[PDB]
Order: sequence, then structure tokens, then C-alpha cells
Amino acid sequence: QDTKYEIMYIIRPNIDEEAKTALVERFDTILKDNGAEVIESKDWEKRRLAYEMNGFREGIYHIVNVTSPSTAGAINEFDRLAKINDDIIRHMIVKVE
Amino acid sequence: AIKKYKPTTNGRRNMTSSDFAEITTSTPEKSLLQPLKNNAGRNNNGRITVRHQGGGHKRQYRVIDFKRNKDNVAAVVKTIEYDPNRSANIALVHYEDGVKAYILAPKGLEVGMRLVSGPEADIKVGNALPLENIPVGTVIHNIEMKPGKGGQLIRSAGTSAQVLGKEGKYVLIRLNSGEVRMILATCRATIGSVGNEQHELINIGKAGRSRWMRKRPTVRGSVMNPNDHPHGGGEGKTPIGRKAPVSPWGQPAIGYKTRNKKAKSDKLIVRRRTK
Amino acid sequence: AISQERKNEIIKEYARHEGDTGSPEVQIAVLTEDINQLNEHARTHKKDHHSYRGLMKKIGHRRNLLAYLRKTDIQRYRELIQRLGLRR
Amino acid sequence: KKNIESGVAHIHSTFNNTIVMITDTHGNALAWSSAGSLGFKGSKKSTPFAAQMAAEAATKVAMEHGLKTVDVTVKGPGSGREAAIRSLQATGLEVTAIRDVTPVPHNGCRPPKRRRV
Amino acid sequence: KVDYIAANHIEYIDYKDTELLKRFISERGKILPRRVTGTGAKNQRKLTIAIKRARIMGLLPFVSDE
RNA sequence: UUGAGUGCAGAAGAGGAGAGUGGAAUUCCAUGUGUAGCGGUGAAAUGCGUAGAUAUAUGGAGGAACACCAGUGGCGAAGGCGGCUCUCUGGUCUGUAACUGACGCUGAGGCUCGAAAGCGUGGGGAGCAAACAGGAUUAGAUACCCUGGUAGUCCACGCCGUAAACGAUGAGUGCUAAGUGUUGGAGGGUUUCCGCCCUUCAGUGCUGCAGCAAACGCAUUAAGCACUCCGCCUGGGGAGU
Repeated sequence: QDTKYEIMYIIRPNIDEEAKTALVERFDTILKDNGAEVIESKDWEKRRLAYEMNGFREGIYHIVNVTSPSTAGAINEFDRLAKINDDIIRHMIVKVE
Repeated sequence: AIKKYKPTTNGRRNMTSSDFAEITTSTPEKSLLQPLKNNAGRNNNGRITVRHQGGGHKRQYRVIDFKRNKDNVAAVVKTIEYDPNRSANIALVHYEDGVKAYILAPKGLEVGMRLVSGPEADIKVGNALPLENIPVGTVIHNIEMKPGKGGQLIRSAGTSAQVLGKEGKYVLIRLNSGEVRMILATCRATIGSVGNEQHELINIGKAGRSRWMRKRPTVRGSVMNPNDHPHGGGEGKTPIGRKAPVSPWGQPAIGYKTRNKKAKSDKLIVRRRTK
Repeated sequence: AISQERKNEIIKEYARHEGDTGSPEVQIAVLTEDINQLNEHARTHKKDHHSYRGLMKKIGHRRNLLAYLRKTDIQRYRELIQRLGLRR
Repeated sequence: KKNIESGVAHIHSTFNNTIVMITDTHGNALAWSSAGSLGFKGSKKSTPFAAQMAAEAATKVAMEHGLKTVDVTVKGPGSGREAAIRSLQATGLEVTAIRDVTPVPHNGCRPPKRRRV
Repeated sequence: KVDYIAANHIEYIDYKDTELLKRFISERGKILPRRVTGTGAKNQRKLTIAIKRARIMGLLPFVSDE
């Protein structure tokens, strides 16, 4: 079959909500292009940080779930486009079962 | 890669040369060409400016982009050729409007690629971007000094460049030899380091082969006469007496950091490491 | 390494009778496709010692089963070596 | 000057010597002492009595610029830190901090060798 | 003679759960060894990898006496 | 069909590549404060500081190894293998038996793998640190002590084929009292079992009976009882010359 992946990225809190919705729209539209399957889009917690990361001690936690064939281009596309934006602090992708 | 010729003669012993494995064709177009001369280091005034030049096979110019002002048009790339002019190989251009030129070759250009030159281009190697649209970390060439354009920084085969850190104005850029300066924020450039690599690893072998290049053998220092170079003369072999060894125009040749002391870039430049 | 679809499919195109998960035509066909894709891996990660050793094991074991195949019948043997592209 | 009465002290000691210094909550340096600073010699700079009199000489200069309350920083595990903080209280100040900042790595670099004495 | 984490049916830790995350850290923030935990030997590995996931995304700090 | 391999259902595991990345610690740069020492030893000196060190706080760079977990734990054939996460890939064990019907093991010469030191070729270089300097002890000191400090120490590719490459015990396979933990399964009883008790497979330890042994001692994981195959040895030196 395929895999299952959590993707939980850390957003700048100083952005608007329009930028938040635009970023959610953008990464959701680009991830569906490479054969990834959308499952769920949860805004986890408006949570602070136990220590500072780049310029913040807060942020936004947003988690999504996604299934995809393992050797498509629906992983490294996101890996390339994540850490070049400003509004992503950290993020992690783990296999899910 | 590199061929190694089997030793037939005594002169063909230590020979090395490239493969040119990655060249598609070798019949270039008409329109991009221009003719040339060989000045042989000689001015309008018929006198040798810089020594040791000239005397080789014919060459021609071609017209190569440095600006890439045509934007928002997909650029089909078909062939990679060789040019006599520059150390790096060069590739043709196809625009969907139908305009053709030449473009330098970073590592990883292929047949059938489509490069974008606009300010909104997807960040890949070969694309052309004004510098403010570019994040920190990439490798960038055809870096404009002053806008409008074109390349005057790193062009030849191999060498790389970094981006250390933005300011409002100007942009910091790390060049070769680790020497980092202030460069304007409205400049256009291209992503990715240069193509061919192994020109550090090619011998010449014959006197004839570097004479196929447009060069000329020199003469040693004290082997010169006792007049046309100040080391000269000497009975038998003699070591240098005039301390801190000298060029034939004054100017001793060990350790003179000799830019013009009051230049209009001196307030822009950090860490002159090694020149 | 291979997928369980074709793993369960080539055994169902090369079987003698029904349920022939033995039948050493079939085992050497399975080993054949396995050593093809493991050698494809050995192209890629050619510094990996701990799978080319497995190539050695699968090659030697297919050698052993194939050598035992001939010494009771050759017509199966001739048909397979005309069938699967081997025997140099 | 300026009557601050709210600062940070620093304790730093070796097997052979020690250092005390009191700074601000920023902390710009004010006044300091050591067993070599008070004039004791070399091998003798490990006795906690020397740490006592060094704390004396540090505080008697320190509090005169306007200083009562302070926090305590213990670097450099040596010997006399039992006596240094009590002799710090013995000149009448407001010691209220018992922490431990001590550099432990996560095995990034290498120590020196054994001693084949 | 010792407790365990399976009565509450431990099945899948899922990277975030403070109700088990906070139980086995130290006061300063270290790891409690299996002399102290009273748990299964594989669960040591599960929770060790679980809290090593925790130390990146800020959901538990490295050093804490402040 | 019992030995073998093949299904089928599962389980563990620092097994190997590639790719990006996380925190501290050290060291350097910059800034603030602060002035007379810092640092070293059995003891002292050479070293560093009044061109502001040592001290603290703040920001950047930059490699390097990965605290806690960690255990006679686990994985590999041995050299060995522990920050995280992802793409490919390899073995091990437990029920299972419809399927093949002995397809097995050892294995001269070959082929492959193979610590650290070492060479060659390009990068990179924080600490540590052969060679070397300087100080001290020492009658003596090129050594032990201290302050330094070069190659080297990492990465990319060939090369070399070596160790106290040790459980100083070659591999395959059956029989022969026990007790004792523990890794990982399988089965049954009570069982809300997840807490217990018993039964059976695969490792890993510790004490011991027969037996073996010159003793030391070994012992279901024989250094016992036997078969198959391979290798080795025949006094010490001269010399693995």
C-alpha cells in the first residue's frame, strides 16, 4: 500500500489570519499536485515555546495528515518549499501507523 | 572526464585531456557569431602592452546573455556546445516567441529544460532572479555589480559564491577566497555554480600545445641581460643581490597589497583574506 | 525487496500444478527477479557491503538448485535455460 | 553610586585558585577579589580562609556604592565555596540564591590526557 | 512489587501526550532510568525516542532550573 | 518425509548506504562594565595582561564529537555498530505445513570483506596532539612535569593488507544431573493478568553432578561421549633471518 505522514509546522504568530489561510491554501494546493492525498487539516494549538527558536517564544501549531506512495515526489517538494519561506519556523515529518 | 594517452613518444608521456562527453553537436548558428582579431598585446600605437601573447589557431566571438531582460517567457534549451572564447561550455536558447541567443552552463542543465528569468521564478539552477527574491543559502552567478550591465563577476569554469546575510541596503555576498563585500540590492543574477570542473587537472605536455593556445614562452629573470632586467648578468650562476626580488619595472613581487588606497569601494569590503 | 503482487504472480505463471511454491523452476524464477533488483540496488549504493553479500548468497543458492535440477531431468532444464536467459 | 541594591555576584574557583566578582543584573562589573589579589601565593590560594578574606575585601568595597541584595553564581567547582558564601553573609548582605551553572558538554570536544607524573 | 504503564493501556504514544511525557522526565529535565521507572524494557526505547522527538519542537526544554 | 529449502501469519533488533537537520559545550570575532593581575606545580619558573588580560553579559561565525537514556542490553561474519528524521536495501527468531522430494556439510588453489597507524590525489581544519621549541626537576634527562606548537587526527576516491584481528578454544551434527536470572516469542490455568503460576521454542550470563584433565580448571554455550571435512605441529637459538 502507501504511507501515512504527520506534518506539523510552526508558523510566525505576528502574521494575520489572511496570511495564515493563504499559507494553508498554498501548501495544500502544492502537496496535492504530486499524488499526495489530503486527510485532515487541524490547527493544533496556539501554543507558546519552552525556549526561543528563531525570533519567537510563541507560534502556531498546525498538523496535517497525508497518504502517498513512498517513491513519488510528494515529500521532497514540501521539504524544498518549507525551509525557504519565512513563515515556517520548524516542521517535522514522521511515518505514521 | 579525463583521458590518459598511452606513452608512445617521450613527449606524449605526461599528457591529460578532457573527454567532451557532454557536447551534443558542434555546428553552431550563423547569427550569434562575430569575428575577432588577435591584438598580440599591441595597441593602436603598435607597441607591446603586456608580454607573452599571440600566435595560434583562429577563433570567433559569440553573443552571450548577461542581462536576461526577457521575462515571463519559458526558455527551451536544446544543445550544449563548446566555444573557443571561455573556459566554460555554453548552451543555446529557444524562446517561445522565437528569439535565440547563448547562455552559460551551470552543472545540471539538460536538453528540454525550461528556465524562467522573471522576478517570480521558481528557485532552481539556471533561473534568473533579482537578488531580493532570493533567500539565504543558494549558489548564485552572473552577479551584477551595477544594474543594467549584466554579469561581470564570476564567469569561468568551476568557482562558486554564497549569500551570507541580507540587510536593507546593501546585500552581503561571499565570493571566492572568502572575501565578502557590500553589493546592491537591485541586481539580477543566476542560480548555481559553473559547469566544467577539471581544468585544474589537465596538462599541456608539448611546447606546441600551449602554443596552440595563444601564449608564448618567457625568459627567466637573471637569464636576461645585465640591462633589460635588473637581476641580470651574473658570472656563472649568481643569486639575487638586489633584495626583495624585483619585476622589470620596479615593483618587488613578494607581498604588495596594492590597490589604490582611496578607492570608492573601500567602505564596502570585509575580510580581504587571500590575494 | 520485491512486491508481494509479482512475488505471488510469477509463481502463478510458472507453476507445474496448483500450489507449486516449491517446484524448482519457480524458486529460481523468484531468485532471478530478486537478484535482478538487488543488483540494481548494488548499482546504486555500491558502498553497501551488507547487501552484495546477499547477492552472493542468492546467486550461490540458485546455482545449487539449478545444479540439482539437471541430474534427474534435462528437458525441464533445457526449457528453462532457453526460457530465462542464463547459462554462460 | 546610584543606590542599586539589586545585583549578581559570581563565584569561580579552581583546584589552585579562586575568583569572586559582583556585577549588576546585566551585569556591569563593580569590584572583585582573589587570593592572589589579596596577595597570597600560588599553592596557598586554595584555602577557604583566603576565600573568606577575599569575600570580605570584595563586599566591603561593593556595598559602599549602594548595595544590599544580590544573587549568587557558582561556577568552577573547587574547594572553598562552603566558606565563601557564609563569609559573604558575614559582612552583612542579602544572599538569596543557591544555583549551579557549571559547564557540562554533551561530549563535543576532547579533554587533555592523563597525568603520568 | 513495582508499577507499570500498561494498565492504562499503552498502545501508541503519538509524540505529544503530556500525561505520559511529564511522568518520566527528571525535575531538572533529565531521563529517569529503568531502576526508577518500573516499566517494560521495550517501553524504555519507545519513551526515549518519544521524548527525543519532544526536544525539537519546543514541547519540552533541554535545561531547566529557572 | 524427519534432513534441507519453499510457502503463510507475525515479532524483535546501535544491519548498511544516501539525504537534510536538532540542541548544548569548546574556540574566535564584536560590544558593555571593570582594573592589577591571570594561569601553572610537590614547589616554583618559562606563558598571558597597563596597546586593558583574567571576569560577566549580549550578538554573529565556525567546525568537531552526540550528555541523560545505557543495561553481562540488542544487531552483525569478524574488524565492530548508539542526536533526530526521511528514500532504497539486507539478514535472525516463533507457529505453520496444503507445496518440492534429500536439493546436505566441510571445502586445497581462487574471489570478496577487512580497526588504528600509512601513502597518493582534492576539500576542510574547533579542540586533541607524534616531531620540534622553551621553562622546571634531575649530577645527567633530547623522558616522566608545564606552557606551547607542525604533520596527523574529518570528509571525497584509489592504494596497503596488518593487531593481544582473544572466549589465545575451526566448522557441521546427535547423546548425557541439576539450580539460577535475563532477551524475544508461543501455549494453558486462574485471569478485569496489565498485574501471577506452569509448559515449550531461539540467544545470553552465574553456581555446580557424571565425565575430562599433569594441575590450573572446563562443563548443555563441554576443554565429556562419538562421526564427516579442513588447517596446523614435532627442542631452544641462529631467525620468520
